[PDB]
Amino acid sequence: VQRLTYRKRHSYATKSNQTRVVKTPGGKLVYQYTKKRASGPKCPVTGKKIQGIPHLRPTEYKRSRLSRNRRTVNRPYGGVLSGPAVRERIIRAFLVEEQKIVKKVL
Amino acid sequence: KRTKKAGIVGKYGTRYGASLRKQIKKMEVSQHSKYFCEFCGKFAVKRKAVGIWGCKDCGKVKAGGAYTMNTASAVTVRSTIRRLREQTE
Amino acid sequence: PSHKTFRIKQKLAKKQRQNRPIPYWIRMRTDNTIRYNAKRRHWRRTKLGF
Amino acid sequence: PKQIHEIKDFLLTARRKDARSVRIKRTKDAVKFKVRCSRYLYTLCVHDTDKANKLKQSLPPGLNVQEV
Amino acid sequence: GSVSFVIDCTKPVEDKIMEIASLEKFLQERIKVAGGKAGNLGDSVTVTRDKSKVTVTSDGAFSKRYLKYLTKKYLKKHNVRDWLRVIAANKERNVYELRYF
RNA sequence: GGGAUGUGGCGGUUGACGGCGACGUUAGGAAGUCCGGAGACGCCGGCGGGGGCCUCGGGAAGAGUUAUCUUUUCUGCUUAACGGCCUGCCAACCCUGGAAACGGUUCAGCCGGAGGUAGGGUCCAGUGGCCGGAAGAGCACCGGGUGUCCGGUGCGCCCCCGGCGGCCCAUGAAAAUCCGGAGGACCGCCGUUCACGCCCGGUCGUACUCAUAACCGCAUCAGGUCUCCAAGGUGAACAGCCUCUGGCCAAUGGAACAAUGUAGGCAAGGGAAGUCGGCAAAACGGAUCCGUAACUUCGGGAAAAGGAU
RNA sequence: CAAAUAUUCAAAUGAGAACUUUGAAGGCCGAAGAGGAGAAAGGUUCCAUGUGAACGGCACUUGCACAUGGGUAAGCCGAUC
Ligand SMILES: [K+]
Ligand SMILES: [K+]
Ligand SMILES: [K+]
Ligand SMILES: [K+]
Ligand SMILES: [K+]
Ligand SMILES: [K+]
Ligand SMILES: [K+]
Ligand SMILES: [K+]
Ligand SMILES: [Mg+2]
Ligand SMILES: [Mg+2]
Ligand SMILES: [Mg+2]
Ligand SMILES: [Mg+2]
Ligand SMILES: [Mg+2]
Ligand SMILES: [Mg+2]
Ligand SMILES: [Mg+2]
Ligand SMILES: [Mg+2]
Ligand SMILES: [Mg+2]
Ligand SMILES: [Mg+2]
Ligand SMILES: [Mg+2]
Ligand SMILES: [Mg+2]
Ligand SMILES: [Mg+2]
Ligand SMILES: [Mg+2]
Ligand SMILES: [Mg+2]
Ligand SMILES: [Mg+2]
Ligand SMILES: [Mg+2]
Ligand SMILES: [Mg+2]
Ligand SMILES: [Mg+2]
Ligand SMILES: [Mg+2]
Ligand SMILES: [Mg+2]
Ligand SMILES: [Mg+2]
Ligand SMILES: [Mg+2]
Ligand SMILES: [Mg+2]
Ligand SMILES: [Mg+2]
Ligand SMILES: [Mg+2]
Ligand SMILES: [Mg+2]
Ligand SMILES: [Mg+2]
Ligand SMILES: [Mg+2]
Repeated sequence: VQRLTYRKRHSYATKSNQTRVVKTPGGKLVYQYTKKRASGPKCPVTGKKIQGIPHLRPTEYKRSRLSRNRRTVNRPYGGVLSGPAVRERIIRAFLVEEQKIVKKVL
Repeated sequence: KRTKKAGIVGKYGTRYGASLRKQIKKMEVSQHSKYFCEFCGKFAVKRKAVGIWGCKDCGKVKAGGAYTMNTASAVTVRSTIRRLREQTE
Repeated sequence: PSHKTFRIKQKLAKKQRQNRPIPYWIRMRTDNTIRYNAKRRHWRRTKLGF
Repeated sequence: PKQIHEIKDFLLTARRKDARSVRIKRTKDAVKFKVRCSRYLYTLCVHDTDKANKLKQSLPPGLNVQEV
Repeated sequence: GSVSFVIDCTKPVEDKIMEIASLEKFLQERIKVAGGKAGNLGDSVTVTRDKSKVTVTSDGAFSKRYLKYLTKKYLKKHNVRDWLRVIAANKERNVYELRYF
């Protein structure tokens, strides 16, 4: 049924040697080597996924290889913190600062 | 149903002796129980590793006992530390 | 193997050149005692341990 | 390879200095105009017979034209 | 609509190998239509003759590969399968013809 | 990837707009300093998705069978990286609103005033769709020509992904590399991570075998030596048995069937009397239904035993 | 010279054919293979042409033997980091 062979000299089924089967215009089946599944950016305070950015290998995010809109989010702490984390920090920053003034007066 | 006395310990079959299975039963139950989260008010605290107790929903992680969230001496120590702190003043 | 160090390939090339028959005209020289190569090696026998 | 949609954008691309040749491929449906540039091959699909002819006549005189 | 398939036997009769009348008769006796009985000769499928080509026509659905199967069977029945072969005509895709090897 | 250089665009409320918002748009300042993420991770069990394969049907092309039957049997009917647009799973997130007569919901879970159900959206990934590549290729036919099409199905097999659950006195690498961010010293005809355009890309390996003959076992030695792919039937099944693709008939040959061997069978009647000893062999065996003792650490024993099909 | 089921017919070539080549037939491996490709290890065994002897534990016109020639191409596969 058209059994397949590896196309390079890697002979072991490691995570870096994962293949897929494709049909060619020549009417046959060949192996194509895929890229390992990668996590995207993560939030450090919630642990949740960072919205708006694709899940790529680290070197596929390189500036010469990826557009700027794909790399960033337009908000303070854009690709670093999620929206809920940024809201909490703004509120905490302001409310604790007000408490410092109240401590000074009292 | 399914068992008259073994419970969670029936996974061990006939092995290790009846007294040892009865010994391990309380810790097997307690370490797989769900505990109340004082921070959020839900019964969502689960053991992540020996001594580590994490709430599912609010995400708080707490250092506790090996097979139970709060050990008996932990409560006693907290009361002794609290009384010493107040009487220190 | 297919994967070779350069230094191994260079040595293998020299051993390839060295296992040839002696030229016929060598036996015709004035005071000649050489009969055969006395140093031919076949790959299936007598491995060269590299 | 990239596709061009409107005719005028193909006109400016064929007028680029780095454009080398234009290939005209005839299908049973439409007529494909392919201009070989430095980095990309640009293809424009003309579904109209006369618009293909008007495009053929209006090409830059300096560019090579090939029939496929 | 009206699907028409025609077997072109022009060459085989000019060389007097077979007879299209036997071909036509073989077709009227051995055609099953709408999953019925063989050679029922219903109201849909009809077989008409010419000097060289036999025409099959119906108002329903008829498969052209069925006609090829019946023609090859007829050639074996009258011992011409070795000398003749059925080939789709290059000009038309509703037309077969008999050709020498 | 690196290096030079324009042309065009873009910004100056010096350092762009839009969106309530999640976030979107090819561009759209910046030094020392500092912060985050990716890389980056175990085992086991369900469930879902995608690709390939297998499989059922229709159409057309060619071939096989054809005393009889067979709208039949067989073969093939293809579409790469890369770019644009669409789609947008399962999770995650946003806005409105405010829930008991509680509801939503999975195979299992589980979720909700710390905001459910519902309504409307954002993002995420794809080995998804269409177009370009690209029919001009490849393949199959007919002698340049024709065609390269339409559906169905699934506890199927292999690979990958997603998302849950379980387990640990076990919690299952690091670094290079890349991206983002906080701050704003400094700076205006100068900034530009944008498009298009120009140049360049060193050294070494690459044949072949990978094994009942290319490696080790003194050998062309029934041994030993790490992997990937993997079809049809029977069947629970990568069991055994048969078949397709591919590969092979290499194991000195010929004549004859003595004893004794070696390997494999059967044997009336008896049934362990044989032998240290039931050694060896024979008997049993799958599935469905019924039924199942003592003893027990209460979990087992148990496929007990015993019957029927 | 007995494990791994197995050969047969016609023709060709040749001094010479049970063993070479072609065609036909009968069989086996049965896809966790006797199929298709790699890592170690080997190092030319790879391909062509030719054939004195030796060797291929019978034989050979034949070769993993022997002789003469030919053959391994990278910015993207690896090493290299
Ligand atoms: K973005
Ligand atoms: K690792
Ligand atoms: K690629
Ligand atoms: K090579
Ligand atoms: K061997
Ligand atoms: K005998
Ligand atoms: K006995
Ligand atoms: K290189
Ligand atoms: Mg050796
Ligand atoms: Mg030595
Ligand atoms: Mg388990
Ligand atoms: Mg909704
Ligand atoms: Mg296309
Ligand atoms: Mg073609
Ligand atoms: Mg597999
Ligand atoms: Mg800033
Ligand atoms: Mg496998
Ligand atoms: Mg079955
Ligand atoms: Mg089997
Ligand atoms: Mg032998
Ligand atoms: Mg003999
Ligand atoms: Mg007896
Ligand atoms: Mg008896
Ligand atoms: Mg006795
Ligand atoms: Mg006795
Ligand atoms: Mg005795
Ligand atoms: Mg026995
Ligand atoms: Mg018993
Ligand atoms: Mg012997
Ligand atoms: Mg033989
Ligand atoms: Mg067998
Ligand atoms: Mg067999
Ligand atoms: Mg090979
Ligand atoms: Mg050879
Ligand atoms: Mg000999
Ligand atoms: Mg040699
Ligand atoms: Mg590389």
